[PDB]
Amino acid sequence: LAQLFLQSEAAYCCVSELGELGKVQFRDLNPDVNVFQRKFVNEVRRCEEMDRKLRFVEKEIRKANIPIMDTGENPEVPFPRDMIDLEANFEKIENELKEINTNQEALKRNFLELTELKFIL
Amino acid sequence: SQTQGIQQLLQAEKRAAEKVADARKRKARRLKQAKEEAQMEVEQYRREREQEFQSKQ
Amino acid sequence: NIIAAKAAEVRANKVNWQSYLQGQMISAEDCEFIQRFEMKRSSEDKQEMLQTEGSQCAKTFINLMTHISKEQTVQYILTMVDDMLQENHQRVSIFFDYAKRSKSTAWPYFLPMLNRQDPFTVHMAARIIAKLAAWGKELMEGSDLNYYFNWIKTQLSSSQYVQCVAGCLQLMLRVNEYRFAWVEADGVNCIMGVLSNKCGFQLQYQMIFSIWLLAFSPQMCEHLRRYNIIPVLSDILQESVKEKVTRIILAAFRNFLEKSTERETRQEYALAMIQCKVLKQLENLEQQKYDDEDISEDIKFLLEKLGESVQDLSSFDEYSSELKSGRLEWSPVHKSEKFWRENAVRLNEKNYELLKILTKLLEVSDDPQVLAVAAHDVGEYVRHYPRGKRVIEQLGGKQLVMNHMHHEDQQVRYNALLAVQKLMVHN
Amino acid sequence: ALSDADVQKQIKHMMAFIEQEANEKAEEIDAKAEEEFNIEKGRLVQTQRLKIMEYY
Amino acid sequence: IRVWFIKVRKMKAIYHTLNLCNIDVTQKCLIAEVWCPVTDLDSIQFALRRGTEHSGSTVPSILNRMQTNQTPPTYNKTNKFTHGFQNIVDAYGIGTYRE
Repeated sequence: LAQLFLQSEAAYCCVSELGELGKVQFRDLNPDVNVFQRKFVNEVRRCEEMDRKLRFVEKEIRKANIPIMDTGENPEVPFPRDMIDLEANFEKIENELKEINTNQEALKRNFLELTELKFIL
Repeated sequence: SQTQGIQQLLQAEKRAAEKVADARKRKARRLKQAKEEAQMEVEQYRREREQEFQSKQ
Repeated sequence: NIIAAKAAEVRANKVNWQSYLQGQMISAEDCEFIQRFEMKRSSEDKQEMLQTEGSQCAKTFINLMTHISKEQTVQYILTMVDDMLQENHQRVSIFFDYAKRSKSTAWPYFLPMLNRQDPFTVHMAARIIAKLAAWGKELMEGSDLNYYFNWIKTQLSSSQYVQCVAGCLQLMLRVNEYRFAWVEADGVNCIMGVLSNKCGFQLQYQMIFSIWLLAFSPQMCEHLRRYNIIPVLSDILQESVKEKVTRIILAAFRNFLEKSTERETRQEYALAMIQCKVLKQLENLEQQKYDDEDISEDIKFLLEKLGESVQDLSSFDEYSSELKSGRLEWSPVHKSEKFWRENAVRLNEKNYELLKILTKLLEVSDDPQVLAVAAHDVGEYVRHYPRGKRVIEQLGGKQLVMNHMHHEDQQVRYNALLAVQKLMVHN
Repeated sequence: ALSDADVQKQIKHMMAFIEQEANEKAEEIDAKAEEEFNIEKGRLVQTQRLKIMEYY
Repeated sequence: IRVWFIKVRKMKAIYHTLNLCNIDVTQKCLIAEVWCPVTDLDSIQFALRRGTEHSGSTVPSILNRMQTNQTPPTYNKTNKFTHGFQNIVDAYGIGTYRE
């Protein structure tokens, strides 16, 4: 009914606002076009990477047996483009955690052989 | 409404095209224009130094 | 924007020049000549203004602002005639109405003008003074128009008028001579001061485009390179995604850094990379493809050029120089994996003096950051070369490093722990 | 109508864009070609400079 | 991480909705069909006004209302109280618009 016309960035902000509104719905006018040709697949695969790393850190938390709460901070909805850099920082944190885990198991192997040596003498 | 969606495109594309074409054409003429200007200036310099030549002769 | 709106409502309005044909108040002879050169739609009326020689075509309307006391009528007449002269697509293009014998007053005409900016007198003067961009002339009184506070006061401060005047100033800067003159001026300081301060987007685009115009000479670049505003501009780039300032900003980087007066001036590449992480921002721009082929090639040449630049910030000998200078700061050298794996045997420099500098820095370095860099470098030298590990063990650095595993700063705990984690291979 | 006026002010935004890339791209290409032709000016004057120096 | 997760998911959903669009050949501006009950279009326009308000480009935010040969949707929201009954009848099937 309504060919809602919006500038690009204003349309992104309006998408955020309208999803907060929770009353409207959309219709795809280019069904025979995928994200590949829409040039939007790149940020989509970025989001996929962030989701994968979120699941990653979540599962090493689960093996760490930390009782997550996740009770507050619902309506924040941030939208700065530097979120890619923020999740780059998150990637750095989980990266150093990964190397820490691998180093730690290597250290355990070393200490086990070393404990044997201590027992020999 | 729907009419504007093609008219504004026509405006934009035609004007970008003519700007690019004007740039290229002015370059093409300007090269020969500059060769002519350089020849002119150099001939004045030659005439000046020829006046000097006859003076010192 | 109100300038053009006021011009439009003027165009709607009417002034009966025939009733003012008795122009004792208004320049009677030019009022008679209004019959000619009024319909500019046809070029034959351009030939008509050519016939009237300029001296009989609005040269009596020169200094009409003082000749008319009523403000509204002179607003109207000034705006019509100046709109005609402002259009100037192919109407004149030869500064025809300049009165060669009265040429001494052609530029000093703006002295009696540049007053009553509310009736847009200066806002018509802004494009009248375009006898420089596309006309082969030079203003003598560059001080009374540019240094003068016709727009300097409004540069730091209505706002739409400042934007339109900034566009006229872009037109002024088209000439390289007066652009150079303003490079010597401190108005550039005002421009970058307002650039630093948050203001309207349109004005930000105009000022950064003026800065882009600055980058078209190598000697102007030489003078202006000593003002470190490139990191600020990358900051503005990454805090605002609008695709137009980004384009001209990247073009400004292009010309500014590619003028390349010398190697020391290409150190600006290094300064820009180190003082702002433009690499990842440019990579993000690369990821999202544009149809703008121009900015595509722009990102291409910038990425490759900064690539070989960082290759030149990736070398053993510069590291030796920096370490011998008692100076260490996180740089591409400190993350230069080729210097780390390929040139680790070079870290065995004569009498292990490099390792000795590091080893003595393990106790005399009281700066946590330099000490962190040293700890990381030692960590690399141990993860690559195990007999170099045993060399360090002989040097006794492990006792000092143990202390860093428990040296206050939490960045010191981390780097000491990581270096020793490397240290525990074969152990 | 209100919708008609919104259409007209969007059309004003469209025309503002048109004039935006107009002036901006115009001066972009103009300056680039001007200084490129100044380099060409220098080149032609260089060959002329060689001619004058050999002659004199 | 507990809130980083929801933030990233929100961004993913946003770009999913942007998938549902029309890259306008006319302009860098987008266009898209939006279906919603007509009774409360004014609050929708107020949401549009807020969205354009956050951006400084003073976006008009046209709404091109117009009839079309499509199938209207019907979901008439009743309340919490009768959610089970409407759930039952909807489970059996869905009827035409304004029925």
